[PDB]
Amino acid sequence: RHMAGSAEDAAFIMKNASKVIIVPGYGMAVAQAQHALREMADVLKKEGVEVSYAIHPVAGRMPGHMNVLLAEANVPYDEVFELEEINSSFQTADVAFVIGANDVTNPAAKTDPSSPIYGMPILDVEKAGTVLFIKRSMASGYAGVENELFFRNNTMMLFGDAKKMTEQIVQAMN
Amino acid sequence: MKIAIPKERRPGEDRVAISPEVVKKLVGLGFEVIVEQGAGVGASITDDALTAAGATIASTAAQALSQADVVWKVQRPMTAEEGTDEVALIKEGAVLMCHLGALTNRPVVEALTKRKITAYAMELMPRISRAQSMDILSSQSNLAGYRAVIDGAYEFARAFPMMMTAAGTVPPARVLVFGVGVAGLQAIATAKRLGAVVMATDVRAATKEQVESLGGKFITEFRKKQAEAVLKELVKTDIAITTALIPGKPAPVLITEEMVTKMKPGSVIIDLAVEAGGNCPLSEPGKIVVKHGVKIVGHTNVPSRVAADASPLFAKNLLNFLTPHVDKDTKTLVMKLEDETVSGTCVTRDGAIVHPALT
Amino acid sequence: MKIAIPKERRPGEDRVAISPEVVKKLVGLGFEVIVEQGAGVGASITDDALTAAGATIASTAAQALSQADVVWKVQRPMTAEEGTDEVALIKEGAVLMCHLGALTNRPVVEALTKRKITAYAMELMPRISRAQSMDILSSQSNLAGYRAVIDGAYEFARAFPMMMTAAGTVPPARVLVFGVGVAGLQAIATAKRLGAVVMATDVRAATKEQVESLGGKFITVDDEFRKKQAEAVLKELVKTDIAITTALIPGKPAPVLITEEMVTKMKPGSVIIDLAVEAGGNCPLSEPGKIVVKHGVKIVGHTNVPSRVAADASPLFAKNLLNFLTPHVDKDTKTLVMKLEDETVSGTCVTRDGAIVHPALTG
Ligand SMILES: NC(=O)C1=CN([C@@H]2O[C@H](COP(=O)(O)OP(=O)(O)OC[C@H]3O[C@@H](n4cnc5c(N)ncnc54)[C@H](OP(=O)(O)O)[C@@H]3O)[C@@H](O)[C@H]2O)C=CC1
Ligand SMILES: NC(=O)c1ccc[n+]([C@@H]2O[C@H](COP(=O)([O-])OP(=O)(O)OC[C@H]3O[C@@H](n4cnc5c(N)ncnc54)[C@H](O)[C@@H]3O)[C@@H](O)[C@H]2O)c1
Ligand SMILES: NC(=O)c1ccc[n+]([C@@H]2O[C@H](COP(=O)([O-])OP(=O)(O)OC[C@H]3O[C@@H](n4cnc5c(N)ncnc54)[C@H](O)[C@@H]3O)[C@@H](O)[C@H]2O)c1
Ligand SMILES: OC[C@H]1O[C@@](CO)(O[C@H]2O[C@H](CO)[C@@H](O)[C@H](O)[C@H]2O)[C@@H](O)[C@@H]1O
Ligand SMILES: OC[C@H]1O[C@@](CO)(O[C@H]2O[C@H](CO)[C@@H](O)[C@H](O)[C@H]2O)[C@@H](O)[C@@H]1O
Ligand code: NA
Repeated sequence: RHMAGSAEDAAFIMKNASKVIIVPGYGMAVAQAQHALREMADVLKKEGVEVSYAIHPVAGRMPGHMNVLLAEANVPYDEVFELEEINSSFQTADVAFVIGANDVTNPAAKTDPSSPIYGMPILDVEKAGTVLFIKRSMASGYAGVENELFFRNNTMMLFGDAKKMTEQIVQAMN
Repeated sequence: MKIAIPKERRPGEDRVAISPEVVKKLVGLGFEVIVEQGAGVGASITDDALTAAGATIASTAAQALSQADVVWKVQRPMTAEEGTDEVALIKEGAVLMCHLGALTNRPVVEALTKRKITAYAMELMPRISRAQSMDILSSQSNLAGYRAVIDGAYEFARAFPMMMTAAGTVPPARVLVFGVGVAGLQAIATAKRLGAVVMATDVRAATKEQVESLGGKFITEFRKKQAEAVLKELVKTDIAITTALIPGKPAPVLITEEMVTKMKPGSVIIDLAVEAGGNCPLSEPGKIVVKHGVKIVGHTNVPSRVAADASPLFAKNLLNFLTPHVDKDTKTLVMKLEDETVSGTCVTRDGAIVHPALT
Repeated sequence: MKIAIPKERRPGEDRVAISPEVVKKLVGLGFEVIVEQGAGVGASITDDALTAAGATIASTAAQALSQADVVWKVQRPMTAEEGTDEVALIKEGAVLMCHLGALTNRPVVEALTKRKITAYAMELMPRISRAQSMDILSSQSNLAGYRAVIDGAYEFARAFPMMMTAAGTVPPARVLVFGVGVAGLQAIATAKRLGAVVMATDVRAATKEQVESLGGKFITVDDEFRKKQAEAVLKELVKTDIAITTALIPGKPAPVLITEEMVTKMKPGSVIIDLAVEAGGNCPLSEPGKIVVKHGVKIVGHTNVPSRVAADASPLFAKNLLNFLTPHVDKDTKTLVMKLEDETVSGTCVTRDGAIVHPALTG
């Protein structure tokens, strides 16, 4: 059905990429991976890799939820961008590291008017060379709607805990 | 096609219903922006700022309005029974967008209806998803949450963070947030990012996970012990921020006098629900009350205390709820009557009261 | 050994010069502590907080000073001129430890001398690596750099952090802190905690590597040169939302960092916080003890900033005095004797047993 990978596979994919766009969601918050995340972001940046974080207006469970934690993790406000400045990029980025996020990436909300998120803007992640999702199960988010992206020829899943996984990827890269 | 934003006359209001960005977005959609001089000075937005975006400037709530096709305001207009008549300033049959406290203010709803106007009660936005873009309740109650801490911190002697100093160690401040909502969460967050040992409590234990996700720490006949486990925490708390608000009803009591007496002196309580009763019977709307060694801060119109940031938001909340309807090219409005939002918003249109709840 | 701490009487002083933790230590050193009713009731230190530590409570200052050999206070005593003569309460020939503000208050130095009162001016602790646990200046101008930011945000009409929301993205404040001293350093800390974007500047460049280490950025050159620098500072003050000034100079007037010229060039709603206000302030419009609005900017210049953090500062003022008097206490004969060879008792003492032993303006 869906492609699944391991922390060893993400390491390779990202240690060799050019541009990468980290998409943080409620998941990372729930896991408190702001640090594993930024930690990693550095390793990438040390390999000459381009990194930037994409923040969906409602990613998280409160306005600016991804922000506090990303700041708390000491993340450069010039590497953090908002939906209307970032989307225009994905289609020029080798990877779309989506950690702990779902609804904010669902393309359904641009399509079938029946879906509970229809009308809401989203981050065109499915435009990046290869897309990665770092959640635990195959469950959905708040909208509880299945994400059509999990089953694409450029989508690999990286099952695990937002933090425990990023830690194993940083680990693998080193 | 004129869209006009007056100036806030309700006492204490410092927010405006517009921004320079919003102007261009409206201007682009074939609109004529009109705002009465210095209608946003309280929100750090100057006439110059507007006029550069494309807005023209009026001299009176009146001379701003006259033939205003659609009007933008933050707080419901004033009936004459209040000493000023703004409703009667709105060209009969225009479109009013603002927060009308609709369900509570019948008197004002009819004043609009009599001038045959379509009023869109923004505080009734549908709890959907596409709508989150146009929610005024959460964009304002968000900053409120931030402010609660900033204001609670101000009224507190001791510093928040834990500091390392040759004179020893300065321990952190212990914050406790009641009700984990948009407001509450922001409280928790900023409180913690400041260095406090934040800890929340809510009746919906579905929040324990949201709280925890903010570095917070949730607290846990049922209330015989729950309402008690709280005591053990409140007794060692420096800031007590309460934000529980259940609409059309007096806010529920979270902190009773009996409790403020059992608290540590010097402590402070922010009662954001001060207006709807206050989660603490001692909180008086408007100023700070001191009792049992505790300061019980109960300000009013807290978003106005962030009036500068809260405004450009409250504007978008509108600009959003609006543009879908500014018909493609015909250059008019077109309120899709079936459109979930509109049929949840509008309380009275060209004639009489349309909302269900009013009938 | 009768030690006594009295309640501060100068207007706008909430700090006390004692903590319960300390009374507990002082009795340890073999002292008898005495505080006057709710002396730190403004520092959230309750009397029965102290009776528990061991200190005795006195109904009046006059009584809680009568038989005291050493006397601990926060601010310089009141002369008979000023109003109520406190000096006359200290036992002739006795020890006074407190922030004398000696270098600019002879009237108090003279009126003390005449009582054979030996007074140590704590604000004169020498800047030595080993004296740090006894420097009141730092253990106060620190809480001050904190409060600066707090009162700075409280008078600010926006929110500090960056928040990407459904209603648009709320941007961060942009602080600018002139003076990277003890307070300036904390100003930066507290500022970034709130998610703001910090900018700082200082003459002593040893500062830079410190600013960057907390997260901020140092206003630098692109490569007489004196103004090529001062110019850039403006390039940033136009963007600034809050300006925290803490630049001081030991001795007299506070330097000027923000000329009313520049205030006029700031964004409407900006807020300036002058900590040097009681020395003219690094900004002329900083009228002391009041916010002042001009050119659409708030010039916030509160007085005695440390008191604004009473509860926290006091415990630290009382731990400083302790770290200074503890050495000079023989352990077993439970008696005290201020050293002399101790650089500490040297550059701090302004008058002893009748004469002005200090080389300030009497050496
Ligand atoms: N932020 C705001 O202002 C608010 C937004 N909302 C709504 O909430 C939604 C936001 O979406 P988005 O932020 O993408 O969140 P989602 O609701 O899409 O959830 C994201 C994912 O996190 C995963 N997750 C949870 N914990 C962990 C963990 N420890 N490790 C790894 N993965 C984890 C989940 O799956 P799994 O179990 O598979 O791991 C889940 O699918 C939208 O529908 C939005 O409108 C609601 C209120 C407020
Ligand atoms: N679309 C849905 O599935 C759906 C439906 C209904 C409600 N909601 C939720 O409604 C929430 C409400 O907003 P808010 O918190 O900004 O506004 P509010 O005025 O409802 O906030 C009051 C809050 O404090 C808490 N609280 C503490 N004591 C309480 C009491 N006695 N009664 C009621 N609440 C009490 C609540 O959790 C509540 O959110 C949002 O955060 C949203 O997620 C979602
Ligand atoms: N007792 C001790 O051992 C002790 C205690 C604390 C700090 N220190 C040291 O003292 C220094 C800091 O100062 P402080 O707080 O003690 O003294 P202070 O109050 O004099 O310091 C504030 C700062 O103002 C700056 N300044 C003055 N005029 C200026 C101008 N025109 N433009 C730009 N900057 C200007 C200085 O560079 C100075 O660091 C640091 O180098 C620190 O490490 C020593
Ligand atoms: O410390 C609170 C904060 O409020 C002010 C306002 O003038 O002080 C008031 O509240 C104090 C209690 O916290 C009182 O001790 C003080 O007398 C009263 O004026 C500020 O000075 C202070 O920062
Ligand atoms: O944003 C400023 C902040 O200061 C307070 C303090 O009470 O208000 C003062 O400053 C306002 C100007 O911004 C005045 O309009 C107001 O009357 C004055 O008290 C807070 O209310 C406000 O959040
Ligand atoms: Na801001």
